[PDB]
This record gives sequence, C-alpha cells and structure tokens, in this order.
Amino acid sequence: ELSALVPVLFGHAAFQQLNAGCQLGLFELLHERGPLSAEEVADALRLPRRSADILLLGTTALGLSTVTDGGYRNGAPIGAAFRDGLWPVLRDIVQYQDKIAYQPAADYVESLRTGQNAGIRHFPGTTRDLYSRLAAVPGLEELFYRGMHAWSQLSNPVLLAQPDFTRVHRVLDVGGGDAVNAVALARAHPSLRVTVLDRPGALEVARKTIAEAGLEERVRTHAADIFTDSYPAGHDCVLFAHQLVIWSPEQNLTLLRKAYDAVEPGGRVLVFNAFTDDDRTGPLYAALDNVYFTTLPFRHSTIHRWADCESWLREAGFTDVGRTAPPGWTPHGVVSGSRPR
Amino acid sequence: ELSALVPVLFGHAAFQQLNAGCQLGLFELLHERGPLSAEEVADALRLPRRSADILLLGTTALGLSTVTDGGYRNGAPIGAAFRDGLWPVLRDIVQYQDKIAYQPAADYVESLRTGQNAGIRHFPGTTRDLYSRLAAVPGLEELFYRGMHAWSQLSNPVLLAQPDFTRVHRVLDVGGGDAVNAVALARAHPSLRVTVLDRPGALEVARKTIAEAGLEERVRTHAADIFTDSYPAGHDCVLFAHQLVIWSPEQNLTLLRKAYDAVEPGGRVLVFNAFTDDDRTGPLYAALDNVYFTTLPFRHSTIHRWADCESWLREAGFTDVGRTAPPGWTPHGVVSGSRPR
Ligand SMILES: Nc1ncnc2c1ncn2[C@@H]1O[C@H](CSCC[C@H](N)C(=O)O)[C@@H](O)[C@H]1O
Ligand SMILES: Nc1ncnc2c1ncn2[C@@H]1O[C@H](CSCC[C@H](N)C(=O)O)[C@@H](O)[C@H]1O
Ligand SMILES: Nc1c(O)cccc1C(=O)C[C@H](N)C(=O)O
Ligand SMILES: Nc1c(O)cccc1C(=O)C[C@H](N)C(=O)O
Repeated sequence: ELSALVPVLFGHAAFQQLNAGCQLGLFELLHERGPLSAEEVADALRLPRRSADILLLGTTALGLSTVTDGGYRNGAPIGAAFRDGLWPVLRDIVQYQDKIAYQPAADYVESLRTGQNAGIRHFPGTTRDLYSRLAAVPGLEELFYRGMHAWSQLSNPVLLAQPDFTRVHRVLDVGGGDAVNAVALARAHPSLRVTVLDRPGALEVARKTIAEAGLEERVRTHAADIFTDSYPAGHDCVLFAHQLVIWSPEQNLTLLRKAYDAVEPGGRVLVFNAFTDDDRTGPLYAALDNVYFTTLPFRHSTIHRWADCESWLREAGFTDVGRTAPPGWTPHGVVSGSRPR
Repeated sequence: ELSALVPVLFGHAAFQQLNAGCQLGLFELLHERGPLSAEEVADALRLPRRSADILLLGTTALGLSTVTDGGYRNGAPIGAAFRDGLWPVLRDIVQYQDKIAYQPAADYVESLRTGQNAGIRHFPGTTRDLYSRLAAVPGLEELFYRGMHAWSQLSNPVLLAQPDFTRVHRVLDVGGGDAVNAVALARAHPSLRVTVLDRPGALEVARKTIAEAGLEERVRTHAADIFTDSYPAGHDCVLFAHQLVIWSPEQNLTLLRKAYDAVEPGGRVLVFNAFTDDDRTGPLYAALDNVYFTTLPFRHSTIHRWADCESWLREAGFTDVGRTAPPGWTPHGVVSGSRPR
C-alpha cells in the first residue's frame, strides 16, 4: 500500500510540525490548560488564527495532540514526556534537530555518494570534524552541548544501571563532553570518582555542569586529544559514551587499544551509544539517526552493529566481552569487556 | 509512549532516506535486478560499502526495501509504485520535495508567526508568490512544472473520472500550468476542448506538453492573470486544478465569481485539489503537505476544508453544489457546482 509513503514523503514536514509545536509553546500550553479550542490556542500563542489552525491540524493528525468536540489536548506521546519529567529533554533535543541537524541533513545524498561528511559546510571553519568547528561561532559550543546533554539524559539510563558501576571505582570518561554522564554516574554511585577527558572547549562547559552539580571533588576534567595524547593512569574503568559512533572501525580499534593500555588490570571497558541490530534491519531510530552521523560529525561516523563493536573489544585484548540490550524504546545499549588480571 | 515520536523526531531523516534511495537509483536497481546483496548494491550504485550499508539500513528499517538472507528487494510501498506505473511519478515528486520544499520547510515557524510565506526567500527575486520567481533561475520553472506535472498525475484520477466531462464541451483550465490536466482530460474525452490559462512562462512549458500529446487543435493556451484579466467567454466548464489552495477564502470567492460570470448558463465549475477533512483531524497527507503551502506559494496558501470550498461556490451563486470523495490513499477530490440555466 502506497499510504505508507505519507510519513516518509512528507517526513521533513512531520518533523516541522513537532518543531513548531515546541518552539511556539503549544505542548506546554495544552499540558497546563487543555482542553482548549483553536481560538483559545491562537489567543494564548499570539498567532494568527490560520496559523493556529495549520499547526493544530498538523499536530493532531500526527497524534501529538488530540481533538475532542473542538477541544485540543496533548496526545499520549507528548503527555508521556511530561509524565516522565522529560519535557525539557525532548524540547532541547528538538531544538538540536532544528538548529544543528535539519539543514545539513539536506546533504545526505552527496555525503553517501562522496563518502564525506558534506553537511559540515554549514558550520564556519576548515577542519574536518564538527567538534573542532564549534568554537568558530559564538554560543555554538554551548548550543551544541545543550542538545548533547539532553540526548544523553534521554539515552543514559541503560548506562547508569550497568552492573560494573557497583564494582569499579575510578572511571575515565573518554570524550565525555560536558560531563553530563560523568555527573549522572557520580550521583548514581557516590563512591565513583570520574575523569572527564575532552577538548578544552568542551571542558569549559563540563566545568559548569560539574560546579552546578556541586561535584568538583568527585568529578574532574582533563584536556587531551583522544587519539594523539596519553590517557591518565590510575583508572579502573574506561567509558566511551556517544563516541565510537563518530569514528571508523579502524579508529575505534586504535582507541580501544589505548583504553586497554590505560585501564588497570582487572578493569572494565564500557561502550555506551546507539547500536544497529546485527541483522541490519534496524532499529528505525538508529537507521534514521544515521542521517546525522553521515552528514555532520566526521566522514566515517555511523551507528555500528553490536557484534562489530564486540569484535573490536576482543581484538584490543579484552575478555568476557558482552552486551546489555536496550530496556526501552531507544536503541541505546552497552558493550563491555574486561582487561585480564 | 514516546516511541511514537521516532518517525517524527527523525522525520526529516526518514525523507532523506527515501530521497537518497530515489536519487542514487536504488529502487530502480532492486526493481530490475532484485534480490541483490549489499556488495552488489554498492558496486552497481558506485557507492562506498559503508554508504551502501547506511542507505540499505535506512530503507529497510523504513520498509522501503526488505532483506532476506542478506538479499535486498523493494518493500511493499515502493513495489506498489512500480506496479501501478507510478515510479516515474514518485521519483519526480521526491525530486520536487528535495529541490523545492525541503529547505523552505525550515522557515515554517517564522511563516506561522508572521503569516507570511517566509520560505520564498530560498528563491531569487522580490515578488510575493513563488510562481513569479520561477523565471529567475535557469531551468527552475521547467523543474517546478516537472514536479507539478507529477503531483497532478498522482492526484488527478478523481478529476478525470468526473461525470461532468461527458456533459460539457469547452473547459477553461484556470491556472492550468503545464497543461498536464488539460491533456489528460482531452485524451480521456476525445471531443473535449480545453483552454489552459496561465502566465506566459507556464504556457511556454504547456506548449511542449500539448505538442508531445499532439493535441494542438483541442487544447489551447491563453496568457492571462487569473485575478486582473478577463476570462475568455464561450466556455462550458471552469476548472480550478491545484489552484484555490494557493489563495485566501476571500480571493477564492473573487475567483469563483469570475468563473460564474465567464461560464455559460447551465455550465459547471469544478474545484480539484487536496482537501482537509471538515472535522479538522486530517488526513495526515494534507496536514503535512500544509508545511509546503505555509512556507512557499503565497502568504494565504493552505489546504482548505471541503465545506468551506462548498460554501464559496454557493455564495458565488453556483447551485447543485457537492463533493466527490478521495477514492484512495491521497486526499484529493472535486467540489463542483452549476450556474443556473
Ligand atoms: N579529538 C578529540 N579529542 C577529544 N575529544 C574529542 C575529540 N573528537 C571528539 N571529541 C569529543 O567527543 C564528544 C562527542 S559528543 C559525546 C559527548 C559525551 N560523551 C556525551 O555522551 O554526552 C565531544 O565532546 C567531542 O569534543
Ligand atoms: N496570478 C496568476 N495568474 C495566472 N496564473 C497564476 C497566477 N498565480 C498562479 N498561477 C498559476 O497557478 C498554477 C499553480 S500550480 C497548478 C498548475 C496546474 N493547474 C496543475 O494542477 O498541475 C501555476 O501554474 C501558476 O503559474
Ligand atoms: N549528536 C551526537 C554526536 O555529535 C555524537 C554522538 C552522539 C550524538 C547524539 O546526538 C546522540 C544520538 N542521537 C543518540 O541518540 O544515540
Ligand atoms: N506544488 C503545488 C503548488 O505550487 C500549488 C498547488 C498544488 C501543489 C502541489 O504540489 C500538489 C499537492 N502536493 C497535492 O498533492 O495536492
């Protein structure tokens, strides 16, 4: 049936309805004051009535809102976000899609065909990875880590629940960005110390996250290039969070070997990110989020299969290699291994 | 559950997967040569292996392709397009989404706030409707109508099947574009005459449509402004195809009154386009296609409701006013009426 083409042929428009729903304050409004009529929505949102009608038609047909005798409410996929304390997280992730992902996504066909991250051209600069370009635009690094922070809040419950974190003591957070996961881990397991290793630009943001959490004594930053610099010794566990998806298999094996060398004997390596199913059928989230990785971060970036990741861990010399499957609707999991005593 | 958000939060990426499948020739390849392995796909499409895997993961998770034992075929929605002779139509429509709609869709929020078609900025020029800007880029106007021609082919079965065309003799096709519907009508009704009224630039494209159909005698072009020029007299039937969606309700009443005066007593008026359901719940297609209309053609464009259109015909003096429902997966119909004899 051809009808299945509708959410795909108009997929960009479907995203724009959610985008508009968020930016214009519709979902917050319906949460607090629903049911509301179309006129009431137009008055509260200070929109022309035609505009309100267009938005409401879009969100209602998508199931993001419901209408009942002319009265509008949040649909359950939106209500769920508010229920689970995730509305600011979803809001910030949609802003990321809008400000970072959407326009470079137009360069997807070219990026596939040329094997480049072509969409990076929408960001001023000359280097070939997104992260080293963030400093070129005032406020851009902060905007980026706001989104990345929210992405991690969404995805890291599987990380925080990892059994290793009730055994390990000292965690090296490689490319740990703004310390979102370091702080979450520190709060979840109070005996952990964590070192957040990243570029100076990112650690500038990480310091604010750590200070706000009041965790200066348990979470520290460390400026280093993940490829060209030595990792700090004395760590019990090496964490790659939302990191190996950026690089080639060849590059990841290099990083996992550095991890092996740096982790103490008996220690753990943990790879936390989205994963592609080994049968290459999905999940849908990963298959679609690949458009971002194909177009922006780096010319090799992609959401790798579980099995390929486990393969790299063994080749790096880790033993007892395995995986923890997603507990929910996102495709995030953990691949883990041990350095032999 | 938040899981329902995946095709919307990543909706732009879903479109890009369809977009890439089309442009890179995947769906034609799988149609002719399926099943193929990922390697055979990469070789045939001249993609790096990583790129082929990313693409194939995307199309398969979406159901645009299927995989069995590593062998890839077109999935149901794509197969159905080839089956029904619609593959060239879908290809050209996806190219229109890519080249015309996608980037202006990002101006949706601004368009909603200001009640302007703010996405028109992606096109060189200064005038306030998309169509008068088309001539400013070499090949753009012909590119537009290639897309529009395909939209019309996809949607006009309900038009062609209209009983009226067995009872009328001379159709004035108001804003008839590249004559796609005039020609389809004339082929289906061998004694029907049609006048395609549009801008000079559109009629230059319509000339080729008409020529390649050999319908010079029965299908003619008439350069005129639909608002400011007189409609030529002597026509039995006034047709608005994909036209009233561009304009405000007030402008449409103006147009329908002109249609009334110009049509012979006893004559018919037909309005053919996408329609929004009277209860404002959808259809999804219309609710999403509205992002295009909001961002690009004109500051008032929108997919109007059946009942509002019917209302206009009656106020313009037409009687025996009624509608013809969509006989399938798209939201296209005909609202029609008569001038009293
Ligand atoms: N060459 C390099 N040296 C150090 N850090 C790098 C790097 N290339 C990329 N990174 C870091 O890799 C991170 C990718 S985003 C993931 C950040 C964090 N782990 C989280 O889950 O939220 C960015 O913070 C980026 O600065
Ligand atoms: N002021 C105007 N005068 C004449 N034609 C106009 C116009 N404003 C818009 N149009 C025409 O309205 C048409 C909208 S696109 C629809 C074209 C055709 N009826 C089809 O169904 O395929 C374009 O061809 C555009 O040139
Ligand atoms: N934006 C990212 C990045 O630059 C690197 C790694 C991950 C990300 C992410 O946004 C998270 C990703 N969408 C996920 O949900 O797995
Ligand atoms: N592109 C259009 C236009 O400029 C004017 C009127 C209609 C159109 C369309 O593209 C057709 C619309 N997508 C439909 O399927 O009904």
